[PDB]
This record gives sequence, C-alpha cells and structure tokens, in this order.
Amino acid sequence: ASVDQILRASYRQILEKEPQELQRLSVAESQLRNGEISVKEFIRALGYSEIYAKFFLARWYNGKVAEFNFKHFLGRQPASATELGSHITLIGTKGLKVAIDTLLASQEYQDNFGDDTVPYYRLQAERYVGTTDAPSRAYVLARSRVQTALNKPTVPSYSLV
Amino acid sequence: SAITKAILNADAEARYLSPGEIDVVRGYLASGERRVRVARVLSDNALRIVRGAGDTMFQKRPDLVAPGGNAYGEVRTAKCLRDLDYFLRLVTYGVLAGDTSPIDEIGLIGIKETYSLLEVPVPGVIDGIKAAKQQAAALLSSEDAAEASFYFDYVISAMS
Amino acid sequence: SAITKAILNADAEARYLSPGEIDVVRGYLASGERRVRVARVLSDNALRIVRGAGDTMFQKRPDLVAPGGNAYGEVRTAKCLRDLDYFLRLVTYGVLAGDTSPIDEIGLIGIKETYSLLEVPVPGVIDGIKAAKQQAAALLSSEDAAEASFYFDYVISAMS
Amino acid sequence: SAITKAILNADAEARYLSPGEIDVVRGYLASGERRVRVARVLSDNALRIVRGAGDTMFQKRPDLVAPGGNAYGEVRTAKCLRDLDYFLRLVTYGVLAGDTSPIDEIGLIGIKETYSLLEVPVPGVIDGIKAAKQQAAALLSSEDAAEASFYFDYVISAMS
Amino acid sequence: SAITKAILNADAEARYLSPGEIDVVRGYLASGERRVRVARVLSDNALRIVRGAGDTMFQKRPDLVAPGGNAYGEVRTAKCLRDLDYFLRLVTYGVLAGDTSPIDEIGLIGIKETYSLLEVPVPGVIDGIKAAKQQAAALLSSEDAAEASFYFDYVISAMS
Amino acid sequence: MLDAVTKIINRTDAEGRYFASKDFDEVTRFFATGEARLRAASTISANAASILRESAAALFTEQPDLLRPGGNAYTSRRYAACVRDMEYFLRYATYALVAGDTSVIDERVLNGLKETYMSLGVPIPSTVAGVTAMKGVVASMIGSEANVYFDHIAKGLS
Amino acid sequence: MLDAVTKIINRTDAEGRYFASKDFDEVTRFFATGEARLRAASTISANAASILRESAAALFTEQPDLLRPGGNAYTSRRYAACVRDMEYFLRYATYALVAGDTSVIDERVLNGLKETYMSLGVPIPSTVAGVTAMKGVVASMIGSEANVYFDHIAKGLS
Amino acid sequence: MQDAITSVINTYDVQGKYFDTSAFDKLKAYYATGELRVRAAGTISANAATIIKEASAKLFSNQPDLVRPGGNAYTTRRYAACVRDMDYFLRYATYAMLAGDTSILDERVLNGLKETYNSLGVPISSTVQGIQAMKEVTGSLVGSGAAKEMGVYFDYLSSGLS
Ligand SMILES: CCC1=C(C)/C(=C/C2=NC(=C\c3[nH]c(/C=C4\NC(=O)[C@H](C)[C@H]4CC)c(C)c3CCC(=O)O)/C(CCC(=O)O)=C2C)NC1=O
Ligand SMILES: CCC1=C(C)/C(=C/C2=NC(=C\c3[nH]c(/C=C4\NC(=O)[C@H](C)[C@H]4CC)c(C)c3CCC(=O)O)/C(CCC(=O)O)=C2C)NC1=O
Ligand SMILES: CCC1=C(C)/C(=C/C2=NC(=C\c3[nH]c(/C=C4\NC(=O)[C@H](C)[C@H]4CC)c(C)c3CCC(=O)O)/C(CCC(=O)O)=C2C)NC1=O
Ligand SMILES: CCC1=C(C)/C(=C/C2=NC(=C\c3[nH]c(/C=C4\NC(=O)[C@H](C)[C@H]4CC)c(C)c3CCC(=O)O)/C(CCC(=O)O)=C2C)NC1=O
Ligand SMILES: CCC1=C(C)/C(=C/C2=NC(=C\c3[nH]c(/C=C4\NC(=O)[C@H](C)[C@H]4CC)c(C)c3CCC(=O)O)/C(CCC(=O)O)=C2C)NC1=O
Repeated sequence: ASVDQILRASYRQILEKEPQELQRLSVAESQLRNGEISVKEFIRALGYSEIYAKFFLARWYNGKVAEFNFKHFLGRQPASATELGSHITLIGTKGLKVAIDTLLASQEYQDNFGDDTVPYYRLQAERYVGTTDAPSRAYVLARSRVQTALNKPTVPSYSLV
Repeated sequence: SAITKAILNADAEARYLSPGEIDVVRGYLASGERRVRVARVLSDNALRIVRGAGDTMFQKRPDLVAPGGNAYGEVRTAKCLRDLDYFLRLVTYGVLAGDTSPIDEIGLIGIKETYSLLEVPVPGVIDGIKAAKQQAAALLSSEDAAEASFYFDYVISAMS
Repeated sequence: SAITKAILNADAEARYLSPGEIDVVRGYLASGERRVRVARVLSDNALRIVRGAGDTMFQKRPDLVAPGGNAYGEVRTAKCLRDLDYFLRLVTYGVLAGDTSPIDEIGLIGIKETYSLLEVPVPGVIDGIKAAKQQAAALLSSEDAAEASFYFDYVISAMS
Repeated sequence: SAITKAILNADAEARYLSPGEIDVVRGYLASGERRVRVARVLSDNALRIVRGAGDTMFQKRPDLVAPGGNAYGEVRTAKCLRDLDYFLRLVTYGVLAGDTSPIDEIGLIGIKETYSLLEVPVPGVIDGIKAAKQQAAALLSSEDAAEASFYFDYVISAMS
Repeated sequence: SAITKAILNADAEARYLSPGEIDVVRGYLASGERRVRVARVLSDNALRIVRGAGDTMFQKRPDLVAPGGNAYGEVRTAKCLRDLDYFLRLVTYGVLAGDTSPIDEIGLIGIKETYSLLEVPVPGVIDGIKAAKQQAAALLSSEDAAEASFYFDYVISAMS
Repeated sequence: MLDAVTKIINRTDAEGRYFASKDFDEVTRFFATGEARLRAASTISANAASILRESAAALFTEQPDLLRPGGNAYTSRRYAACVRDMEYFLRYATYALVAGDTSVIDERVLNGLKETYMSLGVPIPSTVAGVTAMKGVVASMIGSEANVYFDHIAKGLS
Repeated sequence: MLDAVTKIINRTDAEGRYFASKDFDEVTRFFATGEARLRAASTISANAASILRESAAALFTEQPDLLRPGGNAYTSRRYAACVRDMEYFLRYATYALVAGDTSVIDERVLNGLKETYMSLGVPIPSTVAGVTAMKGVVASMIGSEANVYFDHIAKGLS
Repeated sequence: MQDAITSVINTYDVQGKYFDTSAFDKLKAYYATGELRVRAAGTISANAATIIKEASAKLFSNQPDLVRPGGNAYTTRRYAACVRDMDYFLRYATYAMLAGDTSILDERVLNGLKETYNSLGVPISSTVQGIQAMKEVTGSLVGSGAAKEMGVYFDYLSSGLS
C-alpha cells in the first residue's frame, strides 16, 4: 500500500474521520512517508493527539472510552466485565495514553496487525477464541459494532457486558 | 464481480470511478455476450462434462474407487460426481462474473480443510478438474476454451 | 499504468494475476494503438490547444489578468500558459498510460496546496482546463474526443 | 504426402491435376510452416513426451510391468518405451507429410499381427499413445495441438 | 523443553518462578530416569521400529509403493523410511524434553505445506506413525508405552 | 457488496442450479444497459460539485430554519457535515447506478445512519427532502436512471 | 514500481517534453509484444506448483548437502522457507514479465535481500543456483522470454 | 451419391438456371455448418469402435435373448456380423452427416435391406433398437449441434427400416 492509502486508512480507523476534516499530523505523516516510523507509530501518534481525547474522552464515560479504544486500536469490542473494567481502571488512573499503550503493546495487537498494518475488524471466531475470555460474546459485540459502524452508540457499556 | 472490484477500488480513495476503472467496466460489459455464450455452453453440457471428467479421473486414478478408496461405492462415487458438478457450476459462475469471487465464496474457501477432514485426495480432485477442463475445451472453440480454462486453472491452483 | 494497477492488486493479495487482471491487461494492450494515435494528435497540436484555452479562460473572467489579479503581468501569464501546457502534457501521459497515475504523481498531488498558497483561483484553472477540453475535442474524432475527455474531466475533478 | 495422393489420383484417371487437386496441393504448401513448427515441437520434445507417456501408461496399467507382464524387465520396458518413441516419430512424419501414408507404411501395416503374436496388449499401446497425445497437446497451442491430435487419433483408431 | 516453557512463562510477566512453575520443573526433573529409559529403548530399536512401521504402512496402503504412488521407486521409498526415522527421532526428542517444542521446530512446523507441495499423502504418514507407535508399545512396558504414546499421538494430531 | 450479475449468481446458487434461459436473459439485459449506466455515472462525476451545490441550495431554500441559529445545520461544522453527507449520497448512488444493485448503499451508507441521525438530532425528514432534491437534480441532468437508488437512501432513513 | 510505458513517461517528463516519434515507437514495440508476454505469464501461473516442484528437485539434486543435517534447508520449516523464497522469485518474475520492466524486482524482491540473507545465514550462491534452475525450468516451458528477469534476480543476489 | 451442394446443383441444372439468391442461401447455409460436420466426423471416426462397443452392450443388455442360444446374434459369426452391421450404420450415418443429405442412405444402405433381413430372419425391431443405442452413444460424444445433426440420419435409418 502507498503512504497515502495508509494515512487515509489510519485516519478512518483511529479518528473516524477523513483527513480533510482534521488537522493532519504533518510531521508524523512526513516521518511515515520518509519511512523512519512504522504504521504502528503513526497509529500511536493519532492516539496521543489532543483530537483523540476531544473526540473520545471529553464527552464520554470511561466505559465508552474503553469501547472506543477497543474499536479503534484492536478492531473489536470488550467482551467481559473483567476486560472492560481493567481498561477503564487504566484510563481512570494512568490516563488515556497509557491505556492506548497497553492496547498497542498487547500480544493481540502484535499478532493481528504487528507494526505495518492499520487495524481492522474481523468477524471470525478465530479472531476471538484464543484471545478473549468470552469468545462468543466478543463476536456478538464486534458484529453489532460493525453492523452500525457509523453510529456512536449510547447504550450503556456494562449493559452490553 | 469485475464491476465490484473497480467500485471498491474507487471507494478506497473516496473518489468516483477513474478513466481506467471505467475502461475495466466497459471491457467487461463488452465481453458480456461472449461470457454468456460460453457459460450457456458449459451449462447445457453439464452432464456431458461431468461424466467425461469423472471417467477420465477414475481411469487415471483408479484407487479412488478401489476397495478402501474414498469414492468406493455408488453413493460415494455419486457424491464425487456431485462435487465435480459443483465445481463446474462454480466455473460457470466465474465465467459470468468476470472474476473468481463466486468460486471462492461458494466453493474454494474452506474446501481444503473440508477435504482434509474427509481425507479427500486433492490430487484426484485436480485430476477431475483438469479432465473437466479438457472436456469443456472440446465443446468450445479456441477462444472460449481459453477463457473457460482461465477459471478452470484458477480452481486447480486454489485447490493445490 | 494500467499494468501497474493490476500488478499492484495481485501483489497486495500475494498471488499470481487473476483472470480479471489478465483481461484488464489484454484490453489495455488492445487499446494501445488507439491510445498512441490520440496522444500523438494531442502532442502535435499542443501549442494551439494551449493558446485557445488560455484565450477563452482570459475572456471568461477578465479579473485574472486585471490589476490585482493573480495572473496580472507578463511573467505571471507566461506561468499561466506554462501550467496549461503542463496539464495538457499530463493529459497525454494519462492517455498513453491508460490510467491517471502519472497525472497524480507529476501534477495534481499537491497542486491544491500550491494554488492555495499562491492564491491561484481554482475556478479559473478549472475554466482553463474546460476550455482545453473543448479545444482538444475540436480536433478529435468522437471516440478519441471521449477518450481524451475522460482524462480532462479527471483533471478538472481533482482540481476542485 | 498430400501431393503424392493427388498425383496418384490424377494418374489413375490419366489426367493432369484438376482444380480440386490443385487446391489440395496449394493448401498443403500453404500449411508448410505450421506443419514444420508442429513437427519441430514434437521432435525436440520427444524424450519428455515419451517419458511422460510411459509413466502415465504404467500407472494406468501396472500389470504390464508387474512380473508376468509383457513389459516386465529392463529390456522389455526399454522396448516398450522404444515403441512409444517410434509412434511419436511416425506422428511427426504424418504431420510433415500432411497425410497418414508414412505412418501406415512404416508402423501400422502389420502392427496388429506383430502385437498379437508377441502378446503385446494393444489397449496398453493405445493408453500410451493417448498419454503421448496429451503430453504433446501440453506443448502446443490449440491449433497446433488440434493438428497433431488428428494423427494421434488416427494411430489410435488403427490400433482399435 | 519443560524448563524452557516454565522460564518463558515466568519471563513474560517479568517475575521469578512461581510455586506452580517450580512444581512443574521439579516433576520434570523427577521423571528424568523414566524419560532417558524410554528414549534409550526407542533409539536402540530405531531400525527395527522403522522397518516394522514401514512394512505395516506398505501393506495397509499398498497404493504408495504401487506404480504411480507417491513412494514408488527405491529412492522415494527410502526417503519415506527416512522421514519415518526422522519422526521417530523427533519422538525421542519430545520424550526427553518433556515438551513438544523440538518436534515442532525440527519437523512439524512447515511439514504441512511441504507435504502438500510434494503430494505426500498425510493419511499414509499418519498410518506409518501409528505403526511406529505400535512397534514402540511392543518394546516398552505399559507405563513407558503410555509416555511415548503421548508424543506419538501429538505427532499424529499435528499431521492432521 | 454485490452487483446485478453477482446477485443473479447468488439467486441461482441458493437453488443449486445452473443458469437457465431466464437467468441468461436477465444477465444479457444488464450487459445491454451497461453503456448507458457508465455514461450516466461519468456525467454525474463530471458535475458532482455543481450537483452538490444546487442540491444544498434547494434543501436550504425549502427549509431556511436549518441554517438559522439553533438549526441543525447552523455552524460551519454542521453545514460542512450536511454537505459532506449529501456528497456521500451522490457518490454512493453513482456507485450503485454502475453496479446495478443497491447493496453498496446498504454496506457503506445505511450501516447505522438512521441510528446516528436519531442519536445526534439530525432531522431525518429534512435529510430525506435534501436527498429528494438531489434526486431531482440528477434526474433532470441524466434522466430517471438513478431515481430508484436515491429512493433507496430515502427508505433507509424513513 | 514502473513498467515500460511508465518509464518512458518518466524519461519524457524529466526533460519536460511532449512525446516524440521515437518514444511512440518504443511504446508501440511494448504494445506489440504484449500478447506473448501475457501468454508466458499465464502459462507460468497455471503451472506454478509443478515449476516449484521440479526446480526444487533440480536444486536439491545438484546440491544435496542443503538437505542433510546441518544444511540450511534441513528442517520441514527451512525447506518450506526455501521453496517459499523460490515462489517469491517466480511470482515476481511473472510480475516483471507482464510489466516488461525489472523495477518491481528491485523494489519488492532485491531491496535489502542480500543483507537479510547474510544476517540469516542463507547461502546466497546456492540460492542463485536455485534461481538458475528455475530459469531452466521456465525456459523449458515458455522459451527464453523470462530469462532476463531471472538473470536480474540472480545478479541482484550475487 | 448426392450431397447438399450437388443437390442444389441438380435442381438448378434440371430447371436450367444459373444460381440465384435462394441457391446462394442454401449454399451459404451448407458452408456455414461445414466445420461442425468435419469436427463431428473426426470425433466419430476417432471413437467409432468405442461407440460400437457401448451401443452393442446396451442393445444386448436390453435384449439378452439375441446373444443367448436361439438368438439371431448367437454364434461368434453372427455376433461378428451383428456388430459389423452396426459399423455400417455408424459409418453411413457419418457419411450422410458429412454430406448433409440422406441420398447415400437410400442408395447404399436402405435399398433392399428389409428384404435381406426378412430373408435372413434378422429381427428388424432389435436392429432399430441398436440404431437408437448408437444414436444416444454418438450424441454422448459429439455435442449438442452435432448430436442433433447425426440424430437426423439415425432417425432416417430407423424410419427406413421400421
Ligand atoms: C469457542 C466457542 C464459539 C462458538 C461455538 C462459536 C460459533 C460461531 N459460528 C459462527 C459461524 C457459523 N457456524 C455455523 C455452524 C452451524 N451450521 C449448521 O448447519 C450447524 C447446525 C451448525 C453447527 C453444528 C455456520 C454454518 C456458520 C456460518 C454462518 C455464516 O457465515 O453465515 C461464528 C461467526 C464467525 C465465523 O464464521 O468464523 C461463530 C462466532 N464461536 C465461538 O467463539
Ligand atoms: C518403426 C516401426 C516399428 C514398430 C511400430 C515396431 C513395433 C515392434 N515391437 C516389437 C517388440 C515389443 N514391443 C513392446 C511394447 C509393449 N510393451 C507393453 O506391453 C506396451 C503395451 C507396449 C508398448 C506401449 C515390447 C515389450 C516388445 C518386446 C516383446 C518381446 O520381446 O517378446 C517388435 C518385435 C521385434 C522387436 O523386439 O523390436 C516390433 C516389430 N517395430 C518397428 O520397427
Ligand atoms: C528432520 C525434519 C525433516 C522432515 C520431517 C522432513 C520431511 C521431508 N520429506 C521430503 C521428501 C519425501 N518424503 C517422503 C515420505 C512420504 N511419502 C511417502 O509416500 C509416505 C506416505 C510418506 C512417509 C510415511 C517421500 C517419498 C519423499 C520424496 C519426494 C520426492 O523427493 O520427490 C522432503 C523434501 C526434501 C527431500 O526430498 O529430501 C522433506 C522436507 N525433512 C526434514 O529435514
Ligand atoms: C461514507 C458513509 C458516511 C455517512 C453516510 C456519514 C453520515 C454522518 N453524518 C454525521 C453527522 C451530521 N450530519 C449532518 C447533516 C444533517 N444536517 C441537517 O441539517 C441535514 C437535514 C442533514 C443532511 C442533509 C449534520 C449537521 C451532522 C453533524 C451532527 C452534529 O455534530 O451534531 C455523522 C456523525 C459523525 C460526524 O459528524 O462526522 C455521520 C457518521 N458518515 C459517513 O462516513
Ligand atoms: C457359442 C459361441 C459364443 C461365445 C463364446 C460368446 C461369448 C460372449 N461373451 C460375452 C461377455 C464376456 N465374456 C467374458 C469371458 C472372458 N473373461 C476373461 O477375460 C476370459 C479370458 C474370458 C473367458 C475365459 C467376459 C468377462 C464377458 C463380459 C465382458 C463385458 O461385459 O465387458 C458376450 C456378450 C453377451 C453376454 O454376456 O452374454 C458374448 C456374446 N458368444 C457366443 O455366441
């Protein structure tokens, strides 16, 4: 893929917007184009942005923030109460950036996307069986999230789990 | 199909169809009547091709129907011939669509695991598909045989 | 070119060329001689298309060459017709290549930022490229007119 | 050849070549390059064609090379492969001559008596020649393969 | 190995060995004599197990050594026996290690696509390994046979 | 997504049968109209900006209260989101017109759009009025060929 | 990556000049040989498994030591990686054969490959022998049409 | 014998006229089907022995009394003559298909055949059944258009006998 395709895909995957709507990360984009940072480092630059906190934390409850982080950086949804609660605790005690770092350093991320692919959803049972403690629930939540990908659901996070 | 791939490529860049993608679509729409002719020929001779391919496969590789063979018996041989017919219908779909997506979605995705579980000898399946390719190329002209062989070879490569 | 797009698609999926991409390549190679004819007639007459389009653009909006305008002055008009010649050459490149890529790498990626910094009116450039499309179709047959018009319209659309 | 057959015909009625016979000779001389190409491909690839045909024939009919078989032993297997090579070279002659006369003269007249008395299974020879025909068709285009298949099936039908 | 697996499990959480991990390592160290005994019996009877398993496989699936089979020919049957001996050596490795890592990283990872490309019938390999399992069970006592059967079964499951 | 040919293929596959005479007739009918649909798509692509401009003009002439303070299209951001939505509708209607099947609109446009509009307070009847204005513009420009696809978007919101 | 038409376009663009008669002639020469190159590529694609099998057989018959214990091809995994690399070379040779230009090889295959083989311990001369074997295999089927690209891969390795 | 071209020629000679548009349409129609006929004839010639084996096997399965003692096809000589006659029917149908005209079937086959078979005691209904068996077997080899063409001549033979 070209750097342009990677950039547009990253902006849609992480910030749910096209690049023209946003103030682009010019230096991060230049570093990716020059090839001294990976796609993963650009994804983390998008997560670290103040625009990410404005979009997905300023006007949201921490459970919604956890769901947003799982959709953006893993391509799925939190399946159990333990996983969602652990991520909420990470956000509420260490900050948004440390939670995003935990998502990026996870073995799940390394296996599915590694260092050069933009994250994406995968509605397959192999996606969740080994990785998730509630695989069927993980599939149900991921499929519902993909079904209405345009929407930012306001259904309570712990009602889904 | 051929149109779907162009439309998805345009959607990747969030733009309308480019002159190249429109050239692709126009070429496919031009090939449509030739595709319909070939697909109809392979459809009317479905029993033709299936019996010819099955006889060629069983003569080439008789251990399939020999005792202890996977297709031993009238029922298992009938299911083997039905699989050959399945792949023939999928070749017709691939000819009509202009790409291989119907073949993958209906027949190729998961067939390797399925046959591995069933201990279905994939080389024998390749023999059957190649025999069906020869049978169909017999019933077509040179050109029509060329495009039919395109999807027959795609099926052969995907199985192997 | 049209070949590069197909090869990129095959490379992305890590596989050999599919029947559809082979069909695309065959179509492009079949169209090559018409492409060369259209590109040659566009090249041989570049001066007259540039002159006519520049004239029409200037009359359609005098404020461009009026004092306080972006193209006011002799040097800025020379750069104006140089840009028109550039875009015509990229249109010929796109006709030859069978896709719009050379137009993208050479002329249109970054043209929006450049023209916004230089305070170049994009509607003025679009009127110039439109005038160029009329001048080009003026000396083309209908099929060649449409073939060039696809790329002229692509340039216009990407300009806005 | 075709020329010889037309000359023999005209000589039986003690006349010069008629318009039909001139057409036959002219159409044969026209096909010369195609016949030479086909014969070159079959000749230069005789070794791999015979190896492949023999492998296919022995897999299809193991009892031939099993103890008590007509081809059992290194010498008898070598003569079996030599017979397959003979028939391939006769097919090349038939392609070059544009008729089956050299095949009849050198290989076919008496081959039934020969194989009956040597106890050589004619169906096995037919299987080997069919295998050689497919191996040749692998190496030739559709038209060239169709040209060679005429003489291959002529040999097969003379066997049967 | 078992110790390697426990140490990696400790390292992933950046901690010293857990009491459960210590129990795993201790139980592994206790089984050392039994593992050496099983492996020594297997290695001393390597040729006997290989011959018996190969013979059993070859009557069970005579299509393999039959003409047209994947193992027909002295070179190919020798390579078949050599792979059986390879998997026997790997089974000894697994018995000594207390884990299946040597089996995976020497012979199991990549054998699936390797045998797919070589058209090696995996069911035949599985029958050969099961025959080797029977040979080992004959040479070993019940407990030793069960311990070796763990890794024989692991290889069987990995192949399928 | 599907196009017309893949839709016919799926229909014949659900029944497990080869293509019959009627199926080939339908596929041929689709191939026959392909040149006209490509012309319509190219015509729309050439004037997408002007179609969008006059479609937004029509929408906000019919309902000026959307632009006024307190309206759902009053800010630069919300006006931009509105015209971006209309641009989406035009582009994906063009995609569907090329494909001859509306599944692209289901996959890429209506995947949670009605829920999104109910959640954000976007007025759905006003959006349908805008979609209808764009349908009328495109119909006057190329003919009736695309009407159904726009109606599909309307039915996805209504 | 480039192809023949794109490299010609780049050459004319560096000089900022319209296409001349020589440029058009070179383009027409590329267009003329298109069908033969496509047929060769299709033949290679249809026979990829057999080409891999017989090229690996030739390589490991010429150099058995790679398959013995201690050889860089001694495992199921290292043998699989070897035939996988041969598949890389064949597929990208087909790509360059269709394109008519070797830049895809330089970018997708030869970019950092020599240093990677040094880092891994892969014997480069044996890999070159494998590429030459596959050259012979492909020449036995399609003729000398694809010899240039395999030679380019070999020289890049060497 | 008479083929389609010489059939047109004979009509126009007897009426003494040069060819007109209608004659040229008949001749174009014959020439257009020529490649299909040549292909079918080559396929039948390559497969004639197989066609006869299959058809005789189906006939003698459907009527086992023919080859058992007391049947007209009971001896090596009478079995050989039976399949020889089947070789006739296949070969002459192939001739008539290649010529596109049934005149050769009248001249070379059907004339006096009922009388020969009735004098010999050869059962004609079973012979028609064998001709039908060859029709299906040949159609199984040659494909739709060639099968439809060859079936015309097989049915002509069946009608001439039955
Ligand atoms: C670990 C526990 C677990 C389970 C059990 C599980 C089930 C499961 N089955 C699925 C699909 C499926 N499952 C089935 C199985 C059904 N077909 C019918 O004929 C049978 C009665 C029945 C099986 C006996 C089928 C056919 C699909 C495909 C559905 C589709 O693609 O539309 C999917 C969607 C993802 C995929 O296709 O891989 C899941 C998540 N997931 C899990 O994480
Ligand atoms: C150039 C024209 C020509 C032909 C056609 C020809 C055929 C031929 N093959 C022969 C023997 C043979 N031919 C075969 C071949 C058979 N082995 C298997 O059964 C197969 C079914 C089959 C071949 C595919 C074998 C095994 C023999 C040796 C038999 C014996 O020694 O008794 C012989 C007897 C003399 C001899 O040993 O060479 C002749 C004349 N000779 C000629 O000079
Ligand atoms: C130490 C780890 C290791 C393993 C596991 C291994 C398996 C292995 N077996 C091979 C060939 C082979 N393998 C077999 C064995 C199979 N075919 C028979 O039919 C049986 C069903 C079955 C055995 C029970 C045969 C016959 C070949 C020869 C294929 C050929 O060379 O054409 C090859 C290809 C390289 C070569 O021919 O030497 C590998 C890599 N190699 C390794 O270095
Ligand atoms: C490519 C597929 C796609 C579609 C279809 C799409 C529609 C879409 N429109 C949205 C908001 C919106 N949509 C509108 C448009 C409405 N304003 C009303 O006055 C009009 C009647 C009406 C339009 C005709 C507005 C104003 C918003 C902003 C809502 C807000 O910020 O409160 C949103 C919420 C997120 C955002 O604003 O970026 C989506 C997802 N987005 C997509 O990615
Ligand atoms: C009175 C003179 C006479 C004879 C002898 C005769 C033989 C004869 N054998 C037949 C079948 C057969 N005959 C045999 C005999 C063969 N099996 C082995 O190969 C052996 C070498 C050999 C016997 C020793 C076989 C196997 C068949 C069945 C063949 C088939 O249907 O494919 C048939 C076909 C119809 C039927 O099955 O009844 C005839 C007519 N017919 C006659 O009118």
